[PDB]
Amino acid sequence: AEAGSRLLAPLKKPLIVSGVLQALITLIELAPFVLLVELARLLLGGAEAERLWTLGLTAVSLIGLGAVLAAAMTLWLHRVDARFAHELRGRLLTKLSRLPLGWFTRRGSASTKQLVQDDTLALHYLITHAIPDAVAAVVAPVAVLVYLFVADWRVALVLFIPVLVYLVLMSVMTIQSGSKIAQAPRWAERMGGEAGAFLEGQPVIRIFGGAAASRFRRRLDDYIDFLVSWQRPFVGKKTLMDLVTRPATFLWIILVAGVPLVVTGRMDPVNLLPFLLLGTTFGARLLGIGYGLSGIQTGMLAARRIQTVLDEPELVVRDPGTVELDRVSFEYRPGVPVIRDVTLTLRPGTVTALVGPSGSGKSTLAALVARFHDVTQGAIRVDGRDIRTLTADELYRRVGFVLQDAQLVHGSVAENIALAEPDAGLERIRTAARDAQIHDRITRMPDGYDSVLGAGSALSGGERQRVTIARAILADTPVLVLDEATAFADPESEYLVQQAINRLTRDRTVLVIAHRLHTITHADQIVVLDDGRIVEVGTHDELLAAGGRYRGLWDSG
Amino acid sequence: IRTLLRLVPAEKRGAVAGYAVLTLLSVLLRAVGAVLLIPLLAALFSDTPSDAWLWLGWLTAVTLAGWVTDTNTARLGFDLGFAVLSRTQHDMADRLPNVAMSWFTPDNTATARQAIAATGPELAGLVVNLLTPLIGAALLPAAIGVALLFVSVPLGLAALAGVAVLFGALALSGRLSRAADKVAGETNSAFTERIIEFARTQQALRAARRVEPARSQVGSALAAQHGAGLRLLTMQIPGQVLFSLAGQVALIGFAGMAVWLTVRGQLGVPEAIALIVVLVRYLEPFAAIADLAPALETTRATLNRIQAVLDAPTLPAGGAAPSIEFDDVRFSYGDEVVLDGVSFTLRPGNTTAIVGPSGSGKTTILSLIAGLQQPASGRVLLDGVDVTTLDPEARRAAVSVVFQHPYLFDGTLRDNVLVGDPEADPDDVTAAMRLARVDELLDRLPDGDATVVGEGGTALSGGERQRVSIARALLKPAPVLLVDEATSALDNANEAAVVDALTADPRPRTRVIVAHRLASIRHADRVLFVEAGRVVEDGAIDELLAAGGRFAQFWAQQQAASEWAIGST
Ligand SMILES: Nc1ncnc2c1ncn2[C@@H]1O[C@H](COP(=O)(O)OP(=O)(O)OP(O)(O)=S)[C@@H](O)[C@H]1O
Ligand SMILES: Nc1ncnc2c1ncn2[C@@H]1O[C@H](COP(=O)(O)OP(=O)(O)OP(O)(O)=S)[C@@H](O)[C@H]1O
Repeated sequence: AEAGSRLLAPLKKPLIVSGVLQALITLIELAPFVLLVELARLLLGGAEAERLWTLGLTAVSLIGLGAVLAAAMTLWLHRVDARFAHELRGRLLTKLSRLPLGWFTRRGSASTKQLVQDDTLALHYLITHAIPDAVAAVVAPVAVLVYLFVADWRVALVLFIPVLVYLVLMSVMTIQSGSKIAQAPRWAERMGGEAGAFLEGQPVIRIFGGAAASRFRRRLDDYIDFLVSWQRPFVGKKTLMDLVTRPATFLWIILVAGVPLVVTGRMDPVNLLPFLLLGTTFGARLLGIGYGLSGIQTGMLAARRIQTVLDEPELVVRDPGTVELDRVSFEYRPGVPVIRDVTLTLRPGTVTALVGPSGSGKSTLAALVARFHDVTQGAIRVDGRDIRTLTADELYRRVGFVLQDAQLVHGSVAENIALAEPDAGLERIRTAARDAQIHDRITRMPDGYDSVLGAGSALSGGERQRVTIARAILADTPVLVLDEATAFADPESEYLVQQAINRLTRDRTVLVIAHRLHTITHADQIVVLDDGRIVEVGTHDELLAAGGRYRGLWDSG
Repeated sequence: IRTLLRLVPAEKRGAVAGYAVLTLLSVLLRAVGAVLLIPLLAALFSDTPSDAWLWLGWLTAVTLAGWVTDTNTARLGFDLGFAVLSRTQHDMADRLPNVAMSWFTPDNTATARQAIAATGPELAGLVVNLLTPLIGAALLPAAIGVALLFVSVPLGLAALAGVAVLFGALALSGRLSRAADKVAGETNSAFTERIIEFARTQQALRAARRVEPARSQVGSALAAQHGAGLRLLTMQIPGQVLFSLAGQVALIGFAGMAVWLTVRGQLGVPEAIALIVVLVRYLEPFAAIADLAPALETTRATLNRIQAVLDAPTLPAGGAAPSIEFDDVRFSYGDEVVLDGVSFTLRPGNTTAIVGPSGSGKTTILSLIAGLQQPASGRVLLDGVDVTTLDPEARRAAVSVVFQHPYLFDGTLRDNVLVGDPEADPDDVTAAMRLARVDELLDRLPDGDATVVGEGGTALSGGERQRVSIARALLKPAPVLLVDEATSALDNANEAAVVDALTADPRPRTRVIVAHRLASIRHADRVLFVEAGRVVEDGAIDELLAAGGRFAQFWAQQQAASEWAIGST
C-alpha cells in the first residue's frame, strides 16, 4: 500500500496545491446558484436596476474567473505532470539497464509494454484528471450540504431520508450478494480464457466439428445464467434505490417539507430557493463520488506496478576460459528450488554438453553461467574469478552466449554483425558472415550490408539467427553458452545453422544445452540433470556403459 | 445507436414498444412535474401561500404516476437487458463456426475475444444503466422547453433553442475531450517507443557491451524530445471547461431574460422566481448526459465490436480416394500473394509429399485442399467437384487434417480422440490409438485413455500432443488425410507414428504430407517442391534425385543435417 504512495512522494505539495485550486474552482462554480438566491431576495424587495446590474457583473466575473482558474490550473498541472513523467521515464531507463537479463524473460507478470507505456499513461491521467476530478466530486456535495444546512436546517434534514434509504438498500444488496460479487471476476476470467480457446480451436470445429462448439456454449449459458440469478433477485432493491435518489423525488420531498413550513410562517419563502436550486440534484452528486474514487484507485494500481518495478533486485557488484560451478543452488521463487547443489568444471576447450528431460532445469544452469541471475548459494567462477565480482563488460567479454530467440538491434546488417566490435572493418564483417553461412543471403538483399533491421525486416527466423551467430563469432568470447534449440528453430535452414554453430564452437569452452541426444556423442563431457541436480557425468561411452539414467534416455531416443 | 434494434430478440418487440411508450410517458410526467413549479412557486412566493396546496397535490400525484411508470420501465429494462444479452451472445457463438477463416486476422480475433468475454455485465445492464437515463436526460429539456411555450412564447422558444445550443456544446466537448485523450496517448507512445526498443534488445546490447552508449543515447533522445514537448495539448483546456462554461452562461442568460421580462412587466416577481427555478430544472439534465458520456463511449465501442463480429463474411453453401486437382489457383492474405498459377493433380491413393522453403504456401495449399479457405481465383477440385460447391456435411466428411499445432482441449484423452468420429466403435478407437502409437503414451499416463489432457489435468509435451492429433485424424473416415507436419526431434515415436499413418493405415484414402525431415517422405509416391508459391519441381523421389535438381539439393542438405554432432567433423 505504501509503495503506491512512495512513487508520488515528490508530488506531495503540487498535488495539494492542485487540490486546493480545484476546491476553489468548484466553489466558484456553485457561486451563481447563490447569486440566483440573492437575485430572488432582491427582486422581491423591488430595488433599483443598479442593484441588479451589479449582481450581473458579479455573476459574469465569477464565471470568467472560474474559467480562467480552470485553464491556468490545468495548464500548470499538465506542465508539472510532464516534468514528473519525464523524470519517471529517465529513472525507468536506468533500471532497465541494471535489472538482470532473466527479469526480461518473466512470465506470470505484465509485459514491459503495459509496464512502461500504459502504466505511465495511467499515472499521467491520475495526476492530471483523476485527482482533480475526485477533489471536485468531493468538494461539491460537501459545499452543497453546508450551504443547505446554513439555509434552513429543518428542510436540510429531510434530504437524509432518501440518502439514508439509498445507503440502506445499497448495504443490504452488497451484504446479500457478497459471495456472488466475490466470485464474479473469476467467472469473467474463466469466460475470457474459454472464449480465447474457442477462437483458437476454430479449424478443428471447421473440419471435425463435434462437441467443440457445445463445450463453449455450455460455459456461455452457465455464465449468462449466473449473471441472471445474481441480478434477478435484486431487481426490486435496485429499482427502488434508483427511484429514491432521482431528482424528482428530491423535489417532491423538498416541497412537502417546505410548503408546510412556509405556509405556517415558520420559514422564509426565499430560504427554500437554495433547496430547489441546488439540493434537488444532490443524489446525482453523491453518486459521483464513487466514480472519482474508482479513478484514483485505477491510477494508484499503475503507480503500484511502476514502484514494484523500481524496487526490483538489480545486479550487485561485489568486491583460459575455465568455468567452475561450486555448490551452485538457485531458486527463482523463494522456497521452490530449481537447482540444488550442482558442481562442475568446464575445462578449457571442452564442449560440456548439458542434457536432461523437459523441465529438468538444464537451461537454468546455463542461464546462471551467463549470469542471467545470481546464484543464491555457492559461486560461479570464470577464469578463477567469481562472476559476481565481474562488472558487466568484463563478464560479457569472457562469457558470450547464443541462446534461443535471438534479438536484432535497429541498424544496418553491418551494425548487427559488428555490435560487439564496431571498429571491425567491412571485410572482417564479411568473413564473419561467411563463417556464419549468411554472406550468401545478405548479398542477395537489395541494399546489401546496409539494409536496416529492427522489429521487422525481410529476413526470416533462420536468417536472423545466423546473423546473431555471426555477431557471436565476431565478438570472440572464450567461453560460450549455447542453446542447441537454435539448430532446429527453422527446420528448413537447419544445415546452414549447424555449419555456423560448428564454426562458432571451434576453440571455445562451450556449454551446450542439449535437447537432441545424437548431437552430443562427440562431446568431451556430458552432464545428466533431473529435478535440478547432477546425477551422472561422463562421456557418451562411459555413461552408456554405466547402465544409468543416460542409457534410459538414449534408449528412449 | 440503431444496432440495438437488430440485437433485441424478435419475441421481445412488444417489450420494446412498451418501454418506448412508457419512457415517453415518464418524460412527459417529469416535464409536468417541473412545469408545475411555475404556478406552485407563484403561489408560494405570493401574499397567500395557502393557494399552493392544490398545485402541491397535483405535483405529488404526478410524482406518484412517475414512480409507477419508472418502476415499470425499470422492470422492463432488466428483462430486456437479460434477453438481449442472451440473444446477442447466442447469435455470436453460432455465427462464428460459419464465419470464413479469412476474417480471423489477429485484430479481428482480438475484437471477437473482447466481444465474447467482456460483454456480459455490460450488456446485462445496458438498457437500464445507459438507455433509460440517457433518453430521459435528452428528452426532458425538450419536454420542458416545449411545455413552456404556453407559459411564455419567447421564454419557451429561447429554451427550445438553448436545447440545440447546449447539445451542440456537448458534442463539441466530447469531440475535444476524446481528441485530447488521443493526442495524450500518442505523445506518451512516441516518448516510450524507444524504451521498448531498449528493453527488447537488452540481451543484445548487454552482451555486445553497448548498454552504456545505448542507454546514454536513449536518455539524450528522451531529453531532447521532452525539451520540445512542452507545446502540447492546447485544446485540452476547453475539454470539460467549455461545456460547464456554456451551461453557466446559458443559466445567466435565462436568469437575465427573466429579469428583463420582469422589468418589462410581462411577468410577476413570484412567477419570475418560479421561471428561474424551472429553467434551472431545464439545465439539470445536461449534466447527467455529460456524466454518462464515458459510459456511452464504452457502450458504443462494445456495440461496434458486436456489429463487426455479427457482420463477418460467411462461407457460401452448396468413399473411394478422390483425385485432388488444382487449376490456376491463386490466393492472397490481403495484398501479399501466396499462390500464383499453381496447377497440379494428385493421383487417387498416391501419398503426395509437398516440400519446400518456409512461407512458400505449403500449409496454405493444405488449407485450400481441406476447404478451410477458398481459392481467390481458379478452382480446387476433389474428383472433379469444386470444393466451394460441397455440402457442409460433405465438406466435413471429405477431408481429415493433422494441423501444425495439435489443437487440443481440456478433457479426457479418449474424448479428444473421439471427436474425429464420436459414433466410432471401440475397435476403431483402438486401431487409431495403435496406428498413432498412443498406446505407448497410455503406459505413461496414470488413468489410461481416460486421463485428462488439459493444462490443469496433464501437461503433455509436443510429441504426445501430436500423437493424439494423429489419432484424431486417423479415426475419422475421411477419404482425404492431410498431414501438416510439426514433428519434433525430441520424440522419435512421433516420426514412427507419422510413418505408420502414411503406411499402416488400411483405409484407401489419398494423403498429402507437408514434411520437413526425410523420415516421412521416403514413402512418398510423388513430390511437389513448392518454392515462393509456385511448384518448381514435380515427379517421383528417385526421378528428382537422379535429375540433380533443387529437390536433390534439399535431400542432400537434410540427410547431411541428420548426421550432425558438435565438437567433431
Ligand atoms: N521464473 C521462474 N518462475 C518460476 N518457475 C521457474 C522460473 N524459471 C524456471 N522455473 C522452473 O524451472 C523448471 C524448468 O527450468 P528451466 O531451465 O527454465 O526449463 P527447462 O528445464 O530447461 O525445460 P527444457 O524443456 O529442458 S529447456 C520448471 O519447474 C519451472 O517451473
Ligand atoms: N494468419 C496469417 N496472417 C498473415 N500472414 C500469414 C498468415 N498465415 C500465413 N501468412 C503468411 O503467408 C505466407 C505463406 O505462409 P504459409 O501458408 O504458412 O506457407 P508455409 O511455407 O507453409 O509457412 P510455414 O512457415 O512453412 S508453417 C507467409 O508469408 C506467411 O507469413
